[PDB]
Amino acid sequence: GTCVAARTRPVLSY
Amino acid sequence: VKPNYALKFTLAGHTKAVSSVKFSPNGEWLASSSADKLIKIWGAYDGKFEKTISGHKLGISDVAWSSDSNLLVSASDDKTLKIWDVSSGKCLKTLKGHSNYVFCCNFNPQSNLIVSGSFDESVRIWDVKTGKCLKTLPAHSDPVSAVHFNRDGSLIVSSSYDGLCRIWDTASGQCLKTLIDDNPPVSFVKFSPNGKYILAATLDNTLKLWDYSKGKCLKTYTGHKNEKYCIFANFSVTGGKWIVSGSEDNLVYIWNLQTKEIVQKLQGHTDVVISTACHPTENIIASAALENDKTIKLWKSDC
Repeated sequence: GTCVAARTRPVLSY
Repeated sequence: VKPNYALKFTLAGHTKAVSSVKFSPNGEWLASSSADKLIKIWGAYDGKFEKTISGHKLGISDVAWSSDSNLLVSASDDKTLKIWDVSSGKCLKTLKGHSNYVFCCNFNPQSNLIVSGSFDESVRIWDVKTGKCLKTLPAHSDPVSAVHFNRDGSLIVSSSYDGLCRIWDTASGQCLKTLIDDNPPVSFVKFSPNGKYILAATLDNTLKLWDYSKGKCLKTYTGHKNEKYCIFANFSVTGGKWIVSGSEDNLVYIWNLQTKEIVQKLQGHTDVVISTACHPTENIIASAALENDKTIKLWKSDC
């Protein structure tokens, strides 16, 4: 669960 | 007239999506960061793996070199930045103060300062020696996607999903300019090497070259896909004058800076090319991709 980085996730615009 | 970039090496090692790749200013090394919480160091010319640097508690979104090629700074979802001694692998300082993910970072040319941008919507300026936050700028009203110093360190440019690029006086922290076009989220920005432009990416599949003094758009570059990720873009100036960027269709795009024509599309990655970097002295591009690929590629051209 710790292997997360904001740049590697898509923008959430809705 | 056109470059002939061809794939020379593929660098495999990260176990999660790569976030950022950067060449050391002296041209010897490539640093990569990843959602796997690791920084890896590779030979810039042969792609040979050198070492792994670890310490962050969550994954890393960006990494950046000091001007002497000795230090790195990294930006993490754990709300901190870390300053690293690359030669020892040691964390020298942990920069605390941001209240949300740290997304982007850079040293100034003197490399006594670090600038950072965060999901907390602020830009922070840090002292490298002490690790202290010198200034917190109320920079934007949405996540800060990129921060970069100009050639003499006197200015900082920041970008945000609020649709703005802003130019900041480093010494005073005053906002000197807000750039407004005819307001899509701005996903990346940086000064040109000669200091007279900024290059800005927006999540409407567009890159824009701005005269930030006049506050006027000079060139635009299109044909690539960019609506979801903060993809790095670059000036390539070692041979011909190109704009280089990753894309969400898994290709590296290269444009003629002056004419805005696409001159090359580099195929090889199997997922979004989140990061590209241009080597300081040689016609070499490093590219890196997201979770379904996780490899880094070195491409070389004769111009």
